Amino acid sequence: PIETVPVKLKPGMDGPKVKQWPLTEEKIKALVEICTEMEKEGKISKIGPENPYNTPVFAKLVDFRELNKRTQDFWEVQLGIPHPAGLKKKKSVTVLDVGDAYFSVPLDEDFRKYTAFTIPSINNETPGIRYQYNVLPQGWKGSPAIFQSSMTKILEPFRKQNPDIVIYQYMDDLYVGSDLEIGQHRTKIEELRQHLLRWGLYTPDKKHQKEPPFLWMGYELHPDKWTVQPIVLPEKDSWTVNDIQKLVGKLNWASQIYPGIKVRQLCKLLRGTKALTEVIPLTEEAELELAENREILKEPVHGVYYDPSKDLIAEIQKQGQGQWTYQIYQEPFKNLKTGKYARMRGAHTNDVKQLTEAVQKITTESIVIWGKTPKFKLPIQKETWETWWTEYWQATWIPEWEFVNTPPLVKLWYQLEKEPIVGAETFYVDAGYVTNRGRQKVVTLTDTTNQKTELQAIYLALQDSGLEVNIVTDSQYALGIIQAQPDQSESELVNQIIEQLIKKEKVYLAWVP
Amino acid sequence: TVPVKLKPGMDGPKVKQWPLTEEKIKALVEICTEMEKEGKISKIGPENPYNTPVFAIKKKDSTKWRKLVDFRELNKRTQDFPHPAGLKKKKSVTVLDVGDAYFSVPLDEDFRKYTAFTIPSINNETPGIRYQYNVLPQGWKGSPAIFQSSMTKILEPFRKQNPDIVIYQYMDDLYVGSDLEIGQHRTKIEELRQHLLRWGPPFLWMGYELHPDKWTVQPIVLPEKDSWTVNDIQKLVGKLNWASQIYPGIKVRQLCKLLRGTKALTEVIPLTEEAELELAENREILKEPVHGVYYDPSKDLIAEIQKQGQGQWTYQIYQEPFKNLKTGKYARTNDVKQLTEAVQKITTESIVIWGKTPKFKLPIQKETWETWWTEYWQATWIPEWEFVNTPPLVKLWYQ
Ligand SMILES: Cc1ccnc2c1NC(=O)c1cccnc1N2C1CC1
Repeated sequence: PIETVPVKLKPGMDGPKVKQWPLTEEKIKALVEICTEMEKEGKISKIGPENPYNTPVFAKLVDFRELNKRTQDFWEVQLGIPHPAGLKKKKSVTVLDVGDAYFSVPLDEDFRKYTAFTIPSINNETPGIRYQYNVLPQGWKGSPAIFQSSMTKILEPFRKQNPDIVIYQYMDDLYVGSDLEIGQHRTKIEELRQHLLRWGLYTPDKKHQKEPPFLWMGYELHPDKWTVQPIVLPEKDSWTVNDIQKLVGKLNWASQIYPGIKVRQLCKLLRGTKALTEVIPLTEEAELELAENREILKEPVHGVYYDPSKDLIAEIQKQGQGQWTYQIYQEPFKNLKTGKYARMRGAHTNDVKQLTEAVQKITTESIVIWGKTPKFKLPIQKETWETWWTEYWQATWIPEWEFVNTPPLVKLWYQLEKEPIVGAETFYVDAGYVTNRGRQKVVTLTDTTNQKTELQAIYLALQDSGLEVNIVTDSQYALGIIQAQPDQSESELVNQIIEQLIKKEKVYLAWVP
Repeated sequence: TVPVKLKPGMDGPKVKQWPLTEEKIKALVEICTEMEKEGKISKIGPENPYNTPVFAIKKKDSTKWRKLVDFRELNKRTQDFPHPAGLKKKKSVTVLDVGDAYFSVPLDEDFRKYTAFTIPSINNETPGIRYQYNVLPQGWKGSPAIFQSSMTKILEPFRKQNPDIVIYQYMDDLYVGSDLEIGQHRTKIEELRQHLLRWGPPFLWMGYELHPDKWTVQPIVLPEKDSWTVNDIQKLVGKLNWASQIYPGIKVRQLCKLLRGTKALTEVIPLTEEAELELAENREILKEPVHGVYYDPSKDLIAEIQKQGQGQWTYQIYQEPFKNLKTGKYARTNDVKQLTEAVQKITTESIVIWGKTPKFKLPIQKETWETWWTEYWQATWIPEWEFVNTPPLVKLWYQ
């Protein structure tokens, strides 16, 4: 039949010795009919009360919590799953369901002892039937793995005699596609159900098998196109904090295919909310957004599948301050997948840093769906990039990319002078300043942190100065912040400074102990 | 087979496998499929819960892929089992990859499960091939030790028939030193190659010689300049101050004095006599590594790098802050490529000098690093590493 996977209990641990709950003569009756049907099929077998282990049964459910707590760990039933975009179209695709899947496979002979349970007697000093499993008990720790594992082992053969047939194994289901004519396709599928039958693995026949599209893990899978199972936007007039959370949630999921989905305004609605059932009224911008999404959703878009023969193009756009959108395709607008990126790494950044980070995310994502990186189309020119890169303290790398003139283009809104500016006033800051020209202002700040006091000073200087300044400061903090040439900030003060900076012609910042 | 065990109470590794590019994957498939046929490795079942990350790297001016197994975690949990201070003085050293030697020695059957590794599939469309080693694996700290004996033997002839040569082995590498002429060297090297074939072969680093005899410390430097502006001086004092924490003999008193008043940055300042002499001394003080720093073998060897620019980097190897065992420079491509090349370079030096690898501090983002390093990596070992945010002031204070 199939090999047997050697199991073991965790070290220094004995099998489960737990008392069977008192049953019912009505429930005892059913268990015995079930356990007898089963022993005639070999799945189980009466044991000699030589066995001191026991696992609770009820009505047929067997509670293996305890055994599981004592059973060795197995290799992950792998939680990584395919993304529809990484698929190559097939003409026909058949979903093969598996019944008794688990019961179909044996169990390490030396382990069965541990799977013991007892069917109580009806009369006091009469029986009290004892058994053990010879197969894979559902609810058991190792079943899913041994199964998958074993399953895998079986298809391998068939798989090599049919390199045209593609098979994905997912829990008790089994997706099988091919580029064969419906007929030869339907043929192999039986060739398969057979191969699986030689190991007594029941799969339903074509009459009952499920038909396409295939609604898998929130997707709608055909053999030539893909989408996420369509979504309905509520038309409520009263919105609960929870309602919004759920909506936002759903909205996201869309983004991997539906281009243009925004949630900034809906998200804003959560600020300060005090209970999952609190009702928040919609804002003008919020409903505008909701409607725009609703609209975008009305029209169903479907994603195309992967054609390894062709290149992968990734194209990125700035959709807002801090928002980026992208799409990856092989043929123009012939999307495989789309997506957004709002991740802000650091309290302050610039589009260059952000765009670059956006590229990494994408890159990573591709090596995973396609095992290769795409050729990028970006709204920034090499000169701008290089400039930044070249002068940033962190090592960075962007693959093959083509500048694409799609506004808004990303640029550096300002650059600090690399050397003091000749004949430009010199401000010395420590909340107040002093210039070489005699000017000064010692201002007042309340509720200000140490770090935030420093930045205030600099702001002053920037304020009162002309289009060219030299600014000396002892704050390594501030220096750092500004030297990173951010253009957006979580902090308001910064943003104000940033505004100054951009206005200037030439600015020089220096540090002193 | 010799019994090997994990350190008391420790279990085997269960590290996730970083996703790989189809290219790298097929290379590994091709490779592993033949390692199986040769019974070096064996497919394993679900009852094995362990795992280690594998990667495919390329051989230099060679057309084959090398399989690299990140046995870092494992090596840390494997039971514990010297070093020629003469090597670092040798004029020439060549590094060889004696990795394939290990494959003739079987691995204790009960340790095997710990070497489990996995070959991923693209987009998780297939479970993923799983294996464990049957023979000593390249990269495992146990393999050299376990092979030590068999090594000394086949090496005792050349060691006495050519004791002008120093030979050091670190993991899969053999560091062969000498003072001969670069032509005599390359020859004696080639011979050892067949002398190893007799008793059975690659060189790492482009069939090239490290010239450790030519490794020096990058002293801290000061701008020598015609006229000195206020800015110039401010930078000067700042640099000095930092540097004063290392060399306490440094005084800035006079320099700081040319700075009284709130003068324009660009205003030139002719320096006084006292100032000039104070600089002279400080300049003299920095002419050499600080006295007192010694290599503690019981401590971690740390290595920080800084990006300077134009393809230039600065590193410093130490055990205790400010107390540098070595400082260097590296100059060229792209940032990453360069970075990796520096790491490998800096590691090789650490091995040669102290026979140990450093713990790097890197100026890059993990995701980016995880993504590209394997592309330019060629070494057979893998240093440890963490990711940091270099301070603009430190980059300033070097090169
Ligand atoms: C859920 C799933 C996971 C992985 N691959 C597939 C599927 N299901 C499909 O419907 C599918 C669609 C298009 C191409 N391959 C597909 N299949 C491949 C097996 C024929």
